[PDB]
This record gives sequence, structure tokens and C-alpha cells, in this order.
Amino acid sequence: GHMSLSVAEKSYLYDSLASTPSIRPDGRLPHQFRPIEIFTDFLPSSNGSSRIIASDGSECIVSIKSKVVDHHVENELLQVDVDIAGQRDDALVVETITSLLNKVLKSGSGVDSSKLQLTKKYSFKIFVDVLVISSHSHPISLISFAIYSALNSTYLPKLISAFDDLEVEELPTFHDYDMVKLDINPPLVFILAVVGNNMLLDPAANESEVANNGLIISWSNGKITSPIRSVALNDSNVKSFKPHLLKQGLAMVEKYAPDVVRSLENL
Amino acid sequence: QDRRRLLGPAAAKPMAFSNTESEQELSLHTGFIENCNGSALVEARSLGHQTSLISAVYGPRSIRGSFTSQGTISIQLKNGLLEKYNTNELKEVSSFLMGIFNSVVNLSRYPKSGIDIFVYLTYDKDLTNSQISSLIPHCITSITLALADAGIELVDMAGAGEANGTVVSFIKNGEEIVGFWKDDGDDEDLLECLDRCKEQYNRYRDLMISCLMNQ
Amino acid sequence: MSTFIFPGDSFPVDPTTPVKLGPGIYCDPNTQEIRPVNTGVLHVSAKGKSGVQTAYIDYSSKRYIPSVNDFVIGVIIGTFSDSYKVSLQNFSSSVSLSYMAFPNASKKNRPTLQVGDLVYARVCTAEKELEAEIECFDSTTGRDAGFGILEDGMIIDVNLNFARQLLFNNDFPLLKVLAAHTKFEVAIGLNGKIWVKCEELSNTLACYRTIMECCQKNDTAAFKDIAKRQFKEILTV
Amino acid sequence: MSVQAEIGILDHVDGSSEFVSQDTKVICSVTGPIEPKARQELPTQLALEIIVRPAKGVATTREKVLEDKLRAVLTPLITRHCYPRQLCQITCQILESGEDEAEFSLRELSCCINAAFLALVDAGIALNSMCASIPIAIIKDTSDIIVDPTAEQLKISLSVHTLALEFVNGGKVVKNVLLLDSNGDFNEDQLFSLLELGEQKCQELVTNIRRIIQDNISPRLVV
Amino acid sequence: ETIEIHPITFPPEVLARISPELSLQRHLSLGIRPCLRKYEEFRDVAIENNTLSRYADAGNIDTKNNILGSNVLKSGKTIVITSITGGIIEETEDIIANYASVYPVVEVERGRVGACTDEEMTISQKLHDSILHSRILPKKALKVKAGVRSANEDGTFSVLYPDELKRKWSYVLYAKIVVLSRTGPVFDLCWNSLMYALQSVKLPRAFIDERASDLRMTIRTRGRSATIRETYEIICDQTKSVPLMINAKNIAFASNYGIVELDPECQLQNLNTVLIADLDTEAEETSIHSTISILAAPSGNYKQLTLMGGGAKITPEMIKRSLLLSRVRADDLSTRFNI
Amino acid sequence: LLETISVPQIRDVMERFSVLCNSNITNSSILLGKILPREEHDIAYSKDGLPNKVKTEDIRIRAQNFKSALANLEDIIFEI
Amino acid sequence: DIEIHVLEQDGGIMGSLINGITLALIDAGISMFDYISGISVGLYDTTPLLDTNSLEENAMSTVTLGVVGKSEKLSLLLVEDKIPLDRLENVLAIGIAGAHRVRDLMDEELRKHAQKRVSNAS
Amino acid sequence: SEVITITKRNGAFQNSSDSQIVTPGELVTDDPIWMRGHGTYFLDNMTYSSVAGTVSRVNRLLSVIPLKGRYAPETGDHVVGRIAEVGNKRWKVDIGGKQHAVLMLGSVNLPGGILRRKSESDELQMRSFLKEGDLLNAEVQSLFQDGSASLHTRSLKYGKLRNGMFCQVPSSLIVRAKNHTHNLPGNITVVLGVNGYIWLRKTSQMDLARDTSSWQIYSDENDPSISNNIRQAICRYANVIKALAFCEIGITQQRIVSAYEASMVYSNVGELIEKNVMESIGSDILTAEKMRG
Amino acid sequence: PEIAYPGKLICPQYGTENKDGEDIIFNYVPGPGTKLIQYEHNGRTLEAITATLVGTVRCEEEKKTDTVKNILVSVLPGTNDFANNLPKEGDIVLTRVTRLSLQRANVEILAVEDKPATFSVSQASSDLGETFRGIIRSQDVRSTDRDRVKVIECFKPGDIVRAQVLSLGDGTNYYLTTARNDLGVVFARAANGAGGLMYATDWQMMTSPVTGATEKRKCAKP
Repeated sequence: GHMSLSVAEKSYLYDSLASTPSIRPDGRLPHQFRPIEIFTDFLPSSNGSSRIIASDGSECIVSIKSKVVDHHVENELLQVDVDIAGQRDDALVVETITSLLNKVLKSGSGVDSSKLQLTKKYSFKIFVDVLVISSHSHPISLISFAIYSALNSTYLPKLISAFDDLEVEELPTFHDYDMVKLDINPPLVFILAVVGNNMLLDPAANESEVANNGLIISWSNGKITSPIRSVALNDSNVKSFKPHLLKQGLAMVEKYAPDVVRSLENL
Repeated sequence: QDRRRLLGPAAAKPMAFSNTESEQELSLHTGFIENCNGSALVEARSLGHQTSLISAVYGPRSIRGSFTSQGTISIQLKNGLLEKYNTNELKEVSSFLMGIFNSVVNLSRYPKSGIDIFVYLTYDKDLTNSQISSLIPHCITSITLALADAGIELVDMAGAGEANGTVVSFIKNGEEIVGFWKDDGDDEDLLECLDRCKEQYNRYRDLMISCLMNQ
Repeated sequence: MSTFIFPGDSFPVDPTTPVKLGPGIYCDPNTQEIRPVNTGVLHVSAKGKSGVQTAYIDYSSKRYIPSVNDFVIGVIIGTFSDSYKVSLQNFSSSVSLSYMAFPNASKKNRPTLQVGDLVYARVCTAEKELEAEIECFDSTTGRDAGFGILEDGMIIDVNLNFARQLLFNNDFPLLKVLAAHTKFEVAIGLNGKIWVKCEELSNTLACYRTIMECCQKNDTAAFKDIAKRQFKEILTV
Repeated sequence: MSVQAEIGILDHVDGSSEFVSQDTKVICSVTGPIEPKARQELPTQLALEIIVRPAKGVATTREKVLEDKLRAVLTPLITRHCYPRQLCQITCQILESGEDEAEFSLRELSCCINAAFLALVDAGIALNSMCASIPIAIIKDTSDIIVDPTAEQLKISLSVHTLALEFVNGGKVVKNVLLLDSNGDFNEDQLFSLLELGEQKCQELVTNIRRIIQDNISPRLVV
Repeated sequence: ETIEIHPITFPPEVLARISPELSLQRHLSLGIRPCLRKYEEFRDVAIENNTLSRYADAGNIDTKNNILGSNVLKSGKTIVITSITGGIIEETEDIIANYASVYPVVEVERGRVGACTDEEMTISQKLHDSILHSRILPKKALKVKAGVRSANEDGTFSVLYPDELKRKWSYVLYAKIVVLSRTGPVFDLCWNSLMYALQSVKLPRAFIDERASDLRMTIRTRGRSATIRETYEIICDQTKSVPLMINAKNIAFASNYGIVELDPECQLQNLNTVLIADLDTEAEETSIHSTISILAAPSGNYKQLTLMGGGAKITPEMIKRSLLLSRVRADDLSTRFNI
Repeated sequence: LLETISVPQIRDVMERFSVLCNSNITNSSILLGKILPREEHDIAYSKDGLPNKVKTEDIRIRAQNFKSALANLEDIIFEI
Repeated sequence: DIEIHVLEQDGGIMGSLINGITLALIDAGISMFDYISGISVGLYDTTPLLDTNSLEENAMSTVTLGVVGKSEKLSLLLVEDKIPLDRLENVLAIGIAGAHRVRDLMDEELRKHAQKRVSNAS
Repeated sequence: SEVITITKRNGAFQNSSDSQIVTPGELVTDDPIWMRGHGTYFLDNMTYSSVAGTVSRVNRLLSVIPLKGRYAPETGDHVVGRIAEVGNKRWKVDIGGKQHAVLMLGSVNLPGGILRRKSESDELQMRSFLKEGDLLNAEVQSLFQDGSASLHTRSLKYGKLRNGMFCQVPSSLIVRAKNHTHNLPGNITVVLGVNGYIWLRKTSQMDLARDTSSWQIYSDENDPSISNNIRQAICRYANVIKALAFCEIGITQQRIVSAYEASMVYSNVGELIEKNVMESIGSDILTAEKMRG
Repeated sequence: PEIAYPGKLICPQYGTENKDGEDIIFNYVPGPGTKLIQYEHNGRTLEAITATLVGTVRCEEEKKTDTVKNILVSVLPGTNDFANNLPKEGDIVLTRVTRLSLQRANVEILAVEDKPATFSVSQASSDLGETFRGIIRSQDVRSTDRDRVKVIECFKPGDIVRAQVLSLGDGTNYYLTTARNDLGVVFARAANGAGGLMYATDWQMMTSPVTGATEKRKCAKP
């Protein structure tokens, strides 16, 4: 983990969280998120952009750029690039989140890649660049919210030429000013904390340090979807968990996610 | 090209070729690498896909970086001879494996020490004339064998199973879960996967104990 | 003209004669044989010297290796509890200078020296597998110490041979040629360092330029005449 | 065997040299004994940092082999136990190959050995003995053993050899064979005929080296 | 002052860790070595060729495999796994200019993570050079006899290959050598494994499309025009393959030797140069500074030799005895596995 | 001190353990199984140049002897 | 430790980097002798263009100047493309004048932020 | 019921009595008689500021007080710190300054207190007494040349912290006082370190005896019997401190209790992290202060 | 307890039996190779001794002179390894001196001792700094006159020093001591390995048969 706590502080926090009426250090309920701020459309150079600020100062910036590619040779039509400030590009946390996010936003898994198709030969490759300025816990859910916001305010160039390469084979030409809004359904990634027999949504830094385990659950089209990953939020207090906890977590996300999406899909 | 390796001429281009439930059986061996503290050989053959991977445990050895009441564990997967995987994907499995064995390895017995576990994906043949999900249970089997062969204390024999892109590792006779992995697959198929994987977990655990004892 | 020797050559002196081994000569711990390991001129002291002959090899070198009873010029570079960290020569292993050893020493009493100061110091102890120790005042000194800070002036790099000749050889004209032009003080270190100070900077600079030129040519004759051109050029302005 | 060498050409190094055989020119520098990095430290002996730079391009795995073979020669030459927990940097900058570097590295290796030895002598580092290295080659049509072959001779060679011997007693007694690097097709009879003729030309080289060393160093010393 | 003192003795495993040199001398006084072998006893060798190659089953050739040849070798406690892959590049007496080589990448696992060690980097070069020096692979043996794929009647594709007779291609051989369970000098094991692997290498047939639509690509300058030459996409045959043409007369096999002086103060109750064969264990790798490495051909030709005398003097007798054993070892390795 | 926990309460522990314990109650090599875990063998070439497999037994015998030789051997040393 | 993230680029990025560090360092309460203002000046033919963008930099040589405080002393003089020796002095003169304006804007915004904080805190 | 609060914004990266002020390089005075202090530098008669802040004149001593900067240790400060590392015969503890403070083995009260003879063994075994991550009370005993602090815990008042939770605010919001340990309603006790490090714990017997066992002064063990209300009280008190800090208003023992009782309006505690409640709470604290005048 | 593997249940925390009309209480204590793990079954929780190693299960019990019977349950290796026997406070180790400076003597742990002898050897490499390093302070060299101790006359580079662990220290260095009769330099050669074998004639003196030279060291009592 990140935060450093003494054995006494950890014991107090654990007992408080492992209690049957689970007591959070900030007084939250096991499903309440902390307030966040989101800015969008501030990078005119890009097709889409977002900036999310957490309550603990955690900040993430997402940029969306497009490129015309031949979908017959370019298998992956959506590439996620993660850059955590203070970490090497080949760091364990960076590559893991990068690999994870790319699976969350695959072309034929949790994204309508039909909206990226231009012609019978060419399609729009989407580059999702993530920049984590600051973070005090696992930023996977933080990045997810930013990518969501960014992809819902993205505008792509509009095609002019015909859409049948096979015969006439016209060179892809686009309109000089008009841009079509990218209609797509970005998935969300929720992260949970397992302290004893309790499950917490949006784990704080101190909470994650004493947690026994954790869950990474994706969400798309109003239902639970892969990737689903159990994750050790820390490495000193990791323990095995009963299967009912896993089923509890999936159930917990399944009922509180639409509330999050509703507050996130605001016009 | 590279000043540390001999990669040959740059104008050269790699050779590209053209065109003109099922039961699973595995083989187990431990302690054949004198270079390290513990090692294991896990080979599995089924349908149109066979896998031969090697695990190697180095530790407990000295840690420069920090003081520690308990031990520290690192897991690295390496690509083998022919089959190749994305570095990201190998890192992701490594992280998933770290979480599992941080629940099994008795870290309290190794203060200021490091246990570095290497898993070599030596030979992974795809004979179908995310594939990484089917290799995960075999990795856990190899690491468990290697750790036990090394003499590293384990709470319980950690094993796993795979069913329709879903991987779940069990301990304590399958009562509890030390790791859950799911890619692709279908909807509302959790209960079926848990049962199928627990069957593989039980079979792998029996063969592992049989290997650690008789051999 | 001298009798040059090379490593792996037979040692002239016979084992029947007691010989004290100096620089260049090596006694093999395994085969007990005495053999030369450096390249240069072999010097053997005459017999009758208390029944002990001293044999060594004068070889060219510029990398100093600490030996006991050597006067050296160090630069303070560090603070450690119980002593100064001092460097004899760039990239070389540091030497230690205890707070205890100073001209009016007291355990309570402490040195006023500040990192970056030049010290005229004697190396009392030089263990091969241990950090060098430098002391300003020596028991051998017996209540007389020239050791301590050097103020201002200019320091000069010089090969060990040139420095050794400047310190032990009285026939070396360098000091004399510099005395017939101006009067200044000089500290000489066996670690190949020479400290020069005058009343005016132009004279110290002139001395600096002469010592380097004379060190470069190594022609004993040249310096008195070589010095003359150096003094003249400064007044050129 | 008309080699030419100069000693003490570099200012900011404890010792240096420039050895030239034919078209092969190598300049070498030696600093030591000095403070070593923690990973270099040897509790009882001297640590050697050996670097070889090519005439063209950057250092590759090729030069890594030149560093390794040069290490096998210099290591037993130096009285390392005189400098415990200490470092000696040895750098060789090959200025001119004198051979097709895409095919051979024979002359460059021999010239590096001779230059490194000379640089160690200049630096005043404890040496157990002396050393000389020569390149040798064999031609299939000729059947000859040519000592110090040219680049053109190497192109038509069947085998290439690097021989470096350890000399004592005024360069008359071969203490040992520090390095023999034989590559190509050759038989046992050719090997010993090579070693017999090779030892002769090596002994001649030491004598020439001893001359060069005394000619350069003696003016520095006093009588 | 005449006195008697008694030594304290440490278990052989302990002694080997405490003082490798002493552990060596103790064993040598009883005619054995720290690896429990005698002075001139070699490690046995067990191999398996072409087990990882696509063509390993002639009846069922793998489709998703690019390994042309392979060799799994274990000698004593050290394991070596070699696999040969290939590439193709367009091209535009007994002299060295007429011979090619393989490009090996040897990786040694020792429980560390980071850049390539000096061991791994040097092992690759010596393998590459000795293949070129011993003249195993002539450039002519890598020339691609490219065929042509046309569209025959009834809508089918057929490939016509020439034989015994414009663009020209050449094969390029690569090698990955993984060394497991290292216990000493491992070059000799890498070479012998590479030799066994090269004798199993099958070169895939290569062809081009009869009339690929892709022609020249026009690139314009500042007024003048130019045309980049049409690049033909060379394709390898899925099944058909030809064996690698190796000069079997030149294939040498590796062995190493060491020379030690018996220390009188290390004998156990119950001058001389010692020849030791096939160095293993830390004790031998660390304390023996006079060593000999030989690549000897069964014809008795020697591809390369290395004499490193840093310890005991290498006498002509030691050299001759080493050359003899290298031949005997080579004769064994070459004929054993009928490759 | 220990009066607090009952023999009867502990007895129940033995029961539940027996319940828990009671409830709980070939190898072939496809590819690399044959060569990787190969037992260490040694060879000794004779005067004729023929390879001779050192006895698996031979290695053990030398080891026993070597162990004997050092232990008996170690004890006596006189310095003058 | 000074970490910088360039989110968008459009000419004169070096000058903007200088101004960003100077402001951030002051915010950290880290002592410094004076402001360092950065500016870029292009030279299209004879004409000198203050504060050039990406299009102008691609079409002419530019000079990047770091000016200490209100002084004429340069901390950074950066010329990467060809400039006639006769035009260089005049280009420097334009840049220094422009950098002084950047200093004033930085100083203005800083006193504004300061004043509000003082008002609210006290 | 609301799952989360998200605040959105488009087209923009971010939202957007007289006291003397000065910026670096600005001329403060030209009187050479002045003694230049921190935040300044001089050349002959001219004195220029070395930081952005307000000009301060105490007697003849001209200095510029910075607006921003880390906690600066003064001798005698009551600070709360975390052990960063343990070496030799000293403890290095994170206070929140430019450098770690030192805590020599000599200063701390060893187990058995005065009666136990000084022990060679303890220096080796100190980690057991204290280790990396532990929190503690400490007083800035002395200062080093650079400004670093030497700490001591030679008192019953000082020592290892337990039975509570940690939180921190900017050091500027906590000033020096007669005492920094305070008892509050709800049976909890606050430890307001001058460095900004705050410790909220269950009120112990010592905390009561302050305004009215020596072997276990370094035990990590939290009190076995800590009620939920004490725990739910801690959560409530902690949030309000963060709320005061969010307003950039310095904490007071009075302000804390006042906010704690005023926050009782809101049923659920987890409702003290929201900005609106903090903004309204901050204004409530301030208006009362204005009324007090 | 025929076989032991990691995760296999051994015994409950407590046991009892009936002998001679009296109930004997067996208090099982988790020893080396075991650990008390709380499991769930039938709804009721249960703590049982679980083997954490692979090998033969062994038990020990003891009362010493300085109804409930205390039994120690442990698991030993079945079939060398420096893993399960990592150096802890109080353990005696064999280490080699790597460096000397006036302040302290530095050695790297090579092997560990056991009670009635036998030894445990670290398989790590001394070439890659893979071995656990330690420090012998000047005041921990000997028992008498710990104030005036010259390091150069106690140890030498390359010496094999038998020492006892004082504390784990930091991650970098262990803290050892040689302030006993059976502690100190055990194996050494003259001139830092450049000479012949030296044996411990005197507790403070080392003598070599061929060298004819004596070098002082803080040797273990012969």
C-alpha cells in the first residue's frame, strides 16, 4: 500500500471496520462513495478529455485521440495507455492496470465497436491516454470514471467519401468542420474492500491498508461483466475469503452501480 | 540493432507460414534445479493444447531496501521458446499470483527476507490447427510445488481450476477462495464454474501431495 | 645511467644477506621468494648500515599509496564522529583525521577547521586493508608540529617522484631558483601535492607556472633559465 | 615485428600508452589503485575494471569478448593482493582496426594486451612479471605459419591465433602461457609448430618492449 | 617452543561454502573431486532432438509453431534448452567470407531480474564466432530456392519449385538457449546443445505469388519523380521443407579441462600437475585458474582452443593429454545419439 | 490458571476434529518429462577411449570413504 | 523535486516551462533571488515576432530567452535554428522587453492571490 | 438515498485592516541599520525579500513572513511524529518538516523507568520498544545547526500513541499554546501537534488526571474495551477537524467541541465529509467569533 | 501423523484422556512447521494445528528445574536448507569478514549452527550480494576491556568468524557478537589467504606451520 500506519492504528481501524455494524473512519456507509469533481472538454487538441479530482487529492487526466486504421490488419481498435506519475512505465502496478483496462474496453467485449467503423475497410482507432497525477490507493476505479466521462464527450471527424473500398476504392476524406459525437457505452470499474465479513465500496487509503482482500468488478450495459479480479489492497494482511463474500460483492455492485451511473450520466 | 545481443541483419524478415467436458492429465516433478532453493516441472496435455512450464523459487534471501517483520514475495512470469504473451498480460497474472500466495505463505517466519518466485512458460503449444486463463491453474500448481520443495511454510496446499474463462483458486478443502479470475465467459454462470474448478482443484491437490510425498 | 629492473627478473642480492625490503620489492607469502614487481632503478644501500641493507626500486608513479611517517597535503572533505574525512588524492580512498590529534589538543577541545581546508598532516598509520589515518601532531614529532591549516595560497599537482625529490633532495635547484626571484613559503606532500603562497598573487601564480613547467620537462638544468622567462612574462601585462 | 609504442601520453590518467602494430593502433589508459564501487569491491584483492572501445560504432558484445580475454591476461599479471578493497580502471580505445573487423579481431586483441601491459607499467602498478602478445595466422594454399599477419593475409587464412606469454628472468624464461586463442581448422602438429615459432617472436617482442619501457621511463627517474 | 594443536573440522557441505579452495584440495588428496568424480571422469550426456520443432511429427506437423529445430540437453545437473527459429532476407574457396552463422541469444536463470549479464552476452559471441570459424554453415547452404505459387484450373493454388539451376533470398537462423540449474562453466554445454540442434534444422520451402497485384510505389520529389521498387512478399510453405546442409566434417564437440597443484598441507591420511576434466561445482570454477577449452572434431580437427594459464603452468604434457581426452570425448558425443 | 477450561469442553473438541478430519478424507511424460528430471550419471573413459558408466553405487562408496577420511584424519597436528 | 506535465503544446513551450516553475516554486514558499520569465521570439525575414506559436516556429527560426527579474541579464539563451548575426541583438531586445511583461503578469496574479488570502486569513 | 456526489464542469481545466505584501526580488527598504532576517537578502543598503509574504518589523529586525511553507520546528514544541527509521542508538521520526527529527535512545523512558539499571542490551533491542510506523508524542528538546529538531519523550505525558486514529491538517492551522492535549465530550481526547499531526484517542486515566503501567507505555495493543459510541464519536470529531481545515481556519479546542455539537443536526456521520456541510459549518464558527469580537 | 504437507490438519489446540481414574489435559503448542488456523465447519468455528511444511510430524514436551501436560507439535523436513532455519536472535552463525574500517567489522552470513555438531548452509551467492550481511561492533568483539579494542588485531578480511546473533537489526545488516570463548576467528590463512593455513594455538594468537609467521586474532578457545 501507500499510507504508513502503526500496528495500533491498524488494529483500531480493523476492529472498527470488521464490526457487525461496520464503522468507517469517516462515518460513511458500506455503499457510499466520497465526493468527486469532474471536468470535461478542456483539451481542444484532442477528440475528448476528462479530469477527475478525489477528496484526498487524487487526480487523474484522460485524453481521447482518434486515428483512421485498416480494421483488417488492426485487431485492437481501442488502446489504453496508463501513466502513473512517480512510477516507471514498466512498473508492476502500471502494466497491470494497463492490461486490465484494455480488457475492460475491448473492441468486442464491453464496447460497441460498430460506432467506430467508417467504411468496409477503414475504422477509427481510439487512443485512451491516462495520466495519474496523484493517487493514494488503487486508482483503477478513479481512472474508470474519468475514461467514462471522456468517452461520453468525445467528438470524431465525419466521413465524406463513399463507404465501399472493395469496388470503387475511394481515399478516406472527411468534412472540414462538422464532427459527429461518439455514441458509445463505456464500462465502469468498481473496487471493493474486504474487511472481515464486511464489503466496502470506494475503499479509502487507511481502509485498504487493513483490508483482508479486495475485488475489482467491471460494469457494462446494466449488468456485471468481466474483467472481475480479486486483488490484495495491501500485502501484510491478505487472507482467503468465503465464497459468499464474493457473491455479496457482485450483488452489492449490481444494485449501487446504476446510482453511480445516473450521477455520472448527467446532462 | 542491439549492442547487447546478436539479432542478426535488420533487413531480415521473420518466416511467415501459409496455407496450401474433456478430461485433463498432468505430470509433476520437483527439485531438479540445483541453482535455486525450490523448483517444479508441470506438464499438462488435453484436447488441442499442451503446456510445459517450469517454476523456480529463490529465497529466503537478503533484502537491501527495507526492514521487515515478515517476508516479501515477488513473482515473475517469463515467455518461453515459441508461444508469446503480452508483457502486460504476464504482469497481470503475476499480480494475481502474488495476491494468492500472500494468503498462503507463512510470511511471519521470514523477517527481512525475500522470496523470489520465477515461472518459466517454457513450452506452450496451441494445436487448434485470452489464452492465458488456461495456464493460470498450472502456474499455481507449479509455485505451490516449488515453495513446498524449497521448504517455505504454507498454510495450505493452494490449487485452482479453470472453466469457461473463469479461474478460481481454493484452499482448506475448497471451503474458501484465495483468488478469483474471470475473462469473457457467459452470464450467471458463477455457480457452475465454482463446482467445475473445485473438481480440478481437488484433483490437482491430490496429485501435488502425491508428488511431494512419494517422489 | 642506472641499472634498470623489470618485474619477473632475478633479484641480485643473495638470501644469505639480511635485507630490508622497500618499495617495488615483494616477498611472496606462498613461495617465500623475494622478487621485484615494479619497473625502474634498483637501489641497494651499502653494507655496514647496522648489519641491515635496504633494497628498493625507484619507479615512476603518480597515484599515492599511504605509508607511515609521510608528510602529506590533504583537503578536508567530510565530517564523521570522532574525526575528519580527508582526501589525499582525487578518486583515492579517503583518510581519517581524528579530532583528538591537534597542536594544542584536548578531548574537550575541538578543531576549528571547516570542510575545504588544506591540512599539512603526517600519516602515522597506514594499514593496507583499512582506512588511512592522518594526524596533525605526532609522537615522533615529540612536541614539535608543523601540522595544520594552510591559508589561501595555491596548490599544485605533481608526480610522486618530483615531490619526493623536492622534499628529500637538497641538490634540487627548484627551491633555490624560486628564492633568487621572490620569497614565499611552501608545503610539500609525498602524495604529490605542493602548496605555494606569496604576499602577492602574481608571484604565487608565477611560482605555480614554474613548478608545472619544471615538473613537465624534468631537466634539472632548465629551471633557473626556464624560471627567468616565467618571471618576465607576468610583468608583461 | 616492427612495432612502435609511446608511454605516458595522457595527462588525467595514472598511466597510459599507445601501441601500434602495422595498421592496428590502440591507445590505453590505467587509473589505480583507487576507491572502488561497492559492487566492485573485493575484500582481499584488487578489482579490475576493463573496458574496450571499438574503432567504429559503439561497444557491442564483440568488445565484451575482447574485455573478457584481456581480463584473462591482465589478472594473473598484476600482484592483486597488494591492493585489497581497491580498484584499477583499464580502458582500451582501439583507434584503427588494421583488419576487417567484420571477420577478425585478432590484431586488435594482441595490440590491446601489449598496450594494457605498457599502461600498467607506466602507472606503476605491482606486476608479477612481464608479458607480450602476437597475432598468428595460417594459410591453406601456403601451409605457412605467418607471425604478425597483414589484413590481406587474414582474408586468405584457414586459422587465426592470439598468443600471449608470461616472461620472467630478463625476458628469457616463459613462466606460463597467459592466453592462446586458436580459431579455425588446425591439427596437433600445426599447434606445436605454432607454439614453437610463436614463443620465439614473443621473446623478441618482450626484448623490444623492455627497450621501449627503459627509453621512456629512465629520463623521469634520477641517477 | 614445541606445541601440539588440534584442528576443528567442518562438514563437507560446510567446508565447500567456507573455503572452496580447501574443499578442492581435500578431495584431490583422496583421488576425487568436490563433485564426487575422479580426475578424468566426465559428466554423462542425455539429449532429445527435434522434440520442440514443428516438424517433430512428420505425420502431424504443427501449424502454430515456428521452431525449425530443437535440442534438450542435460549433463550432470545442468539443463540446456535450445530452439532454432528462422528468417528471410533479400540479397543484393575455404575463406571465411563464404560462411554464415546463427545468431544465438543465451539466457541463464539464477533468480535475478534485470539487464543481460556479462556471462550471457559473452556466451552468445563465442557460439556465433566458433560457428563461423569452424566453417559449419556455408552461405550457399542458406540460399532460398524460391518457388512460384499460381492459380491453376478449377480454382486451386499450386506451387512450382526449381531445382539444380532476378531477386535472391537467403535464410537467417536464430537461436534461443535457456540454461537451467547452472553449476559451473556452461559454455561447453551450450555449444554441444547447439550442435545437436543444428543437425535437426529443417528449412521451410519459400515461394512468392505468381503475379501479386502490389507493384511499384511512386514517390514524388521537388519536381522530379521516382518509383520505389516492388517488394515481393516471400511466403514459407506450411508443410514442405528441406534439411540444413551442414558440413558434418566440421562439427566439433566441446570439453574443458583444468590444472591444479596438489598442496602438501591439505592431504588426508588413510610436485605434480593435475588434469581435471569437465569442470563443475563452485569449488572448481572458483579455485582453478589454469584451464583448457577445446572444440574437437571427430575427424580430429580442432575448431578452436583456449589456453588460460593463470594458475599452474600449462606444460606440453598437460596440453597433449587434454587434446587426447577432447578427441575421446568428441568421438563419444558424435556417435552416441545417432543424430 | 488452567482450571478454567473443562476436560468435557475439550472432549467436544476431539469430536468436532474427528468430524472435520473424517470429512476431509500414475505419472507419464508428455514432452519434457523424460529428460529434465534425469538422474545424475558419470562416465570414465578408459585407455581404449570407450565410455564407461560410473556405477550409481560407486558415487555413494567414495562419499562414505571421503567422510571417514576427514574425520579420522582431522585430529592430530604438531607445531614446532 | 519538480514534476512537470505538459498537457497541450503550441509553440514557445520552453518559455512556458520557465514561467510554470517560477510560479510553483514561489507557491511552495521556497526562497529565491528573483523571478525568471521565459519568452520566445521568431524572426520571419527581417521582422521579429513576439510569443510565437507552432505554425510560426515551423516557418522561421526562433530564440528562447529567460530573463532574470526586470534586469537585462539572461539566465537562458537558446537558439536552435539559423539566425543572421546582425539580427540577433535586436531579437534579444524584443524578447527581454516581452519577458518583462510576462514578469509583470506573473507578479500581478501573484499579489492578487496573496491579497485575497491575506484578507480572508486576517 | 444518494449513491455518490459528482460535480461536473465543461470546457475548463479548473474552476475560476491593511497588511503589507511583497514578492521575491521586491525592494523592502534601503536602511542599512536593519538586521536582515529570514525571507530576505541584501546588497549594501538595499534589502530585498527572499519569499512571497508580509513584511514584518519587530524592533530593529526586518523580516518577511512567508505565506506558505512546511512546519518549522521551534525548541519546546509539542509534536506528533511517526518513526521513519531506526539506526544505531537513535530513532528518526517523521514530523512533517524539511528533515526527519532525531530521537536518541537516551531521552526516552525505558521500561521499569528509573529503577532499571542502564543497559547495553537495549540499544540493540530498541526496535522492540519502538519501530517503523509507530506514532508518538514528543517535545522538541533542541535544534541542530541547519534547523533540524532533536526530540525527547522523557515524560509520562509523552510516548507511544494508541487507542485511536490519526489525521493531519496544515501546520499553519495549529499554533503554539500552553497545552496541546485536550479533553472533549464523548470521552475522547485530542492531541494537537504543532506540526499539524493530530491524534484522536479514547480518554485515558492520565487524560483525566491532567485536570484532576510503566512497562506498557510502548504497547501497540488498543484498549480491548472500546465502545462504538467512542468509535463513532472519533469519526465525528475527525470529520469536523477536516472541515475546519478545509476552510483554512486554525483549529481550536473550543471550535472543535462547538462544531461537534453543531454537527449533531446530521443523523449519519458519513455526512461530515461533504463540502456544503463544511462550508456552512465554517461560516457558523466564524460568525460566532465575530459576535464575540 | 504418518505424513505432513502444507495445509494438512494435525490436531486440535487441546486434548484429553483418562488414566488411573484421573483426566490428563494435553496442551498442544504450535511449534516450528505448524500454525494455529481457525476453520469453519457445521456453523461452529474451530482452531486446529496445521502443518506448514512438508515432512514428518514430530512432538516434544518438557519440564525443567531452574494436571496439564504441555505438548509441542512441530513438523520436520522429510527426505541442507537455510530457509526454515533463518538466523534469529540468539542463533550462532558462521560468517566471513568482507571489510574492515576502524568503527566495525563486517561479515556475511554463510551458515548457521544447531544444538547437539551440525550446520545449515546458505545456498545464496556471495558474488551477487545475495547473502545476508552482518556487523560485529568493536564493543561486541570480546568480553573484557571492550573500550580499547583494535579491530585490525581481532579480525582480518577473509577470516571465517563464528558469531552469535544479537538482533535482526535493519534489512541491510544483522548485529552479531563474539564475546564468548567459543566465538571468534575459526578458519583463516596467513596474509589474507595469500599464505598457508593457520590454526588457533592461543586464544589471541594464530600460528602457521610453513609460513613461520604469527598473526594475532580474536580466535575461539581451542
